[PDB]
Amino acid sequence: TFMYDLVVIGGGSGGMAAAKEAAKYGKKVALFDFVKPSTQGTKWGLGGTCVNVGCVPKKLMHYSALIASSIHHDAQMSGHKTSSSFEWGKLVETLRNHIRMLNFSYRTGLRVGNVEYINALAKLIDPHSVEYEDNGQKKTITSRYILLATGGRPSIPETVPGAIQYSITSDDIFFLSKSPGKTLVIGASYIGLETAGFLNELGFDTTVAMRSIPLRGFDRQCSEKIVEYMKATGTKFLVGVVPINIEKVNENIKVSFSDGSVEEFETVLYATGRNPDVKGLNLNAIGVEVSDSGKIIAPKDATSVPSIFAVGDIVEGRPELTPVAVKAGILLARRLFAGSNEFIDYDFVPTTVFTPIEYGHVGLSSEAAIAKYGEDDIEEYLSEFSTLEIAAAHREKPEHLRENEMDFALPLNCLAKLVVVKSQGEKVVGFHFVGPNAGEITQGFSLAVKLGATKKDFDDMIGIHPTDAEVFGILEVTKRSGESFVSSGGCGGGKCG
Amino acid sequence: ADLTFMYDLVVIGGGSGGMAAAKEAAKYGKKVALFDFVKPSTQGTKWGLGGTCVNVGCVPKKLMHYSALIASSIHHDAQMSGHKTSSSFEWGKLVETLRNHIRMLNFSYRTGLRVGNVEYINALAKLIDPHSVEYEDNGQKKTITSRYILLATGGRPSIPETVPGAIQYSITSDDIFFLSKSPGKTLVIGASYIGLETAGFLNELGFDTTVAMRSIPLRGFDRQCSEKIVEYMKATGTKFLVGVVPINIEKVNENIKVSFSDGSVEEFETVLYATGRNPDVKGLNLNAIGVEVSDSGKIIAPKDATSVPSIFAVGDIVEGRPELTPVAVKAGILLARRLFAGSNEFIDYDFVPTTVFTPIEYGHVGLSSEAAIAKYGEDDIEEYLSEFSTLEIAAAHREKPEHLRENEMDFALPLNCLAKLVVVKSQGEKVVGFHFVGPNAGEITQGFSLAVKLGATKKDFDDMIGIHPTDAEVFGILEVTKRSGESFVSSGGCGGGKCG
Ligand SMILES: Cc1cc2nc3c(=O)[nH]c(=O)nc-3n(C[C@H](O)[C@H](O)[C@H](O)COP(=O)(O)OP(=O)(O)OC[C@H]3O[C@@H](n4cnc5c(N)ncnc54)[C@H](O)[C@@H]3O)c2cc1C
Ligand SMILES: Cc1cc2nc3c(=O)[nH]c(=O)nc-3n(C[C@H](O)[C@H](O)[C@H](O)COP(=O)(O)OP(=O)(O)OC[C@H]3O[C@@H](n4cnc5c(N)ncnc54)[C@H](O)[C@@H]3O)c2cc1C
Repeated sequence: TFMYDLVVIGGGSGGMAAAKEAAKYGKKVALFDFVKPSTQGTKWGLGGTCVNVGCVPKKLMHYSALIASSIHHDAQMSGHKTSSSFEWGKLVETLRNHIRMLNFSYRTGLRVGNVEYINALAKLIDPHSVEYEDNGQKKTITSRYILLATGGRPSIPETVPGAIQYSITSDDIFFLSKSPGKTLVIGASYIGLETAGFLNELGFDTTVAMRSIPLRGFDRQCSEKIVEYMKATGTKFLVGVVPINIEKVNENIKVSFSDGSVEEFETVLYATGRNPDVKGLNLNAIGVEVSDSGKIIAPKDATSVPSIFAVGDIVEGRPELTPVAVKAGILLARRLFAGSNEFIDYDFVPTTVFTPIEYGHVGLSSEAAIAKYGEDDIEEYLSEFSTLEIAAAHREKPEHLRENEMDFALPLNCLAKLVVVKSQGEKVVGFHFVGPNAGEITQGFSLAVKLGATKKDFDDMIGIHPTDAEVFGILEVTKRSGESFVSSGGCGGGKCG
Repeated sequence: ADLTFMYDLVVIGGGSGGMAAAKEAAKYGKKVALFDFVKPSTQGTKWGLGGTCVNVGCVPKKLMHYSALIASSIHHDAQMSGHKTSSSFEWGKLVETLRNHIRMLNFSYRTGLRVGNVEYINALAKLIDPHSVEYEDNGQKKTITSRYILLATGGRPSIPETVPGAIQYSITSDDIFFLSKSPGKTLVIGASYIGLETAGFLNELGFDTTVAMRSIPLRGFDRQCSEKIVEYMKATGTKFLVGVVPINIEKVNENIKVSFSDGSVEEFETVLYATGRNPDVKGLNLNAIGVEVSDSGKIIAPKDATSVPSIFAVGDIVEGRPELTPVAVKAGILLARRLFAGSNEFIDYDFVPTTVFTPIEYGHVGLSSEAAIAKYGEDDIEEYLSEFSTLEIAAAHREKPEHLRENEMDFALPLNCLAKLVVVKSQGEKVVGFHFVGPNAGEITQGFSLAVKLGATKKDFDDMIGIHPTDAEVFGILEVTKRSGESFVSSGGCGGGKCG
């Protein structure tokens, strides 16, 4: 009856994962991926946003930034007097070489996994039919099931003159042929703070235009600590201010702001948000229902058309993360072809923001815990402190950023916080860690929290010394107490005695 | 009864267990004295308050390892990350940074005892009777009496008296962190965690480094993880002499000539014994008081109570518990609460995570493959694993030193990570051992150690959402078993996780 069991539109995190899992059950699977060029003409190989213009290149640029920070702050104190100069084009070559190998690895992975990969834009014709172009000619294939996994693309405001013509996005930043120099980042999203963070660490003059608050939706205390640290290390923030006009003035971009100020930059990067890439799919003619944001309505991965499914960044009401796209794709394949009833538990989706000091969490912010349980049923335990290694190095604020002689130190690099429900025996409902290696620390704690750990389980946990992570075994200061949660000790996360 | 005693608690030893118990006791309004005095090392090194971890253990070790990691990043990663660097190492500068940090910790602990209402006496104490301790103050020996006495004197490095020249010419972990002259070409004797950590950081800092290993690396630890560490250390330039120990150590000019048990001879600038540590209890007068010791010299106190019921012990001197700072600290705190606050709480010794801070680190909790197979039988065990590279490290294409190359193709360091779960099939693949070799292994292991203590199964790991990109996310996607015999090697470049 159908040429295929499953046709996947999109060769990113969710699409590649669903397609390969489906083919393991002996099913006939096709996958389409084609990269429409960015607003500045950037394009790239198979594997989607994470592989090409997301998690992978972002993590490599952050690693370069952490090396720059250790050479500047730490190396001499560790006995390694080091002079260095940064070559943007060399970091870009390293990123491009690594991503080019991943492109080929994913191409081979689909073929070996018995998935037919077609490098073409696909569009829906009917609930069982997909159209694409091959060598001039439009062809149709039929499938029992169709998965939409086309992800998102950066948003640039149409209502700001010159924004679309002169600005770059995350689609362009990792591959720029020339260093960005003096840079404006618009948006205090995780993408904007990560990007501003690594550009400032690499030595670029960096400004963030923040419409309101940093990391809207994340814990306020952790979000503000990140901004405090970024400011102390040289990122400038324009608070409550957005570009209204962008023009080329000689070799620079002249930006006019919503408060009447004007400033020239070499690079202007929009990191405001991402829109789901669905306008080309012909959703309205097929009867696939979309929300007011343009995302697909598919709370259990099933669209309004029962033969059409969706996972990843295009689906309303789920976090835009690689592991959530991957796991949704795999579990969908198992429900379709292996009689699984398994769904992701969306209450336990940990995440990490790779800012100059990183931020990992799972469960509820202080604000969401207070909203759900009430202030009286919540205890917040916290400690702000320095990594042992970093404390010994005596990191100092750049001279130009000091308010006075007293303002010499960087802020403490770590904040550990547990959010607990008193009526459930101080069950942990929120875990928060700001500091180095925050993703590495949060991963295992996120499983402990998912399994129902209480404050008592944390207090009875034997520490690994010396680590930052061991701090979670010895939290005692509460927000309610109003006592100082600052530790000026030098043994790091843990107690030497 | 208590009215006959000057103190509620007298603590002998101002290290991890002693300072923790003393301060916890004083929080309940009890009258507490603490003795600490540092007998100089076999090479005359001495230091301030705070014990082995603060002065000559975890703290200086972690700072030297951080310096080693910086050296490795500059050498292997910086240019690939776009940072063209020139660098040189000054041993004296690293030692100054350690000494400044440790001097501030000495001062901070001195302050913390005073503020915490603990009377600190800088003198050696010894037992007189079950309620009495003696020390010297300005020539004169004084006695103080106490309801309870805590012994927390820790250990000191062991050097074999039966090896001629060993005691005269060798240094130990007591000396290495403060040497006035950089160690140069160095022999480390012992493939203990202390020996491999010390050899690891000296090699990373650029010293010609040899380990003399009597038998196996990291005896008592998982064999597969221990062998992976030695493979990595060899690939980065540490030389291993297997089944060979020094039998003679002699001065020849400015160098130390070492004669080995196999008839080989080699000259070094520095010889460091990292064979083991003996409990420092010989001066406490334990025999006359009736405090029972094992044949190793450790105090018998499985619940912290010695054979004398007014005398307690915690930390490295107690038979049958791990020699770790957090186990000393937690034991001292819980002892103080059981004595003065009606607590019933003891450490659960089944879940004591640890990390070896080798050039690639190794964290674990629960059972090795060997102990799980010994306890449950091979047929009831599954081992799931993945060997792989950290994303950022894979992108850097780290290379072996030229002297270790065997061909055009032999360029790469080994993969830096190994993740392993040891599960019991009959208990629904309950996890009984967690193992991670790689960067940040202590940071990764801490949280997983709580999940394992709470009874996590393979299914709980498989249903855990990963944080991407991390090494730790690999624990959500383990599928290759040892039993399968299939390759557990991943040569992909997305790191711990799958991008699709
Ligand atoms: C700068 C940045 C950093 C990020 N960092 C992280 C991070 O550290 N951790 C993390 O977990 N997540 C991160 N993310 C998010 C992550 O990249 C996404 O959540 C994830 O890639 C979404 O997967 P997906 O399957 O929904 O789609 P994508 O991976 O976006 O793949 C969709 C694919 O479909 C293609 N396509 C679109 N329309 C069609 C069509 N009609 N026919 C054919 N092909 C089509 C696209 O070109 C693309 O290749 C980051 C994102 C960005 C932008
Ligand atoms: C090189 C090295 C690295 C280590 N790394 C780590 C690590 O990374 N993580 C970890 O958890 N553990 C580590 N350890 C172990 C850790 O240092 C110990 O487990 C811990 O310090 C033991 O605490 P304690 O209370 O038993 O005694 P100690 O901390 O050893 O303190 C005992 C104190 O008592 C004093 N003393 C002895 N006799 C007397 C007396 N009669 N009167 C008065 N004072 C006396 C001693 O001088 C000393 O100050 C390491 C050890 C070494 C040697």
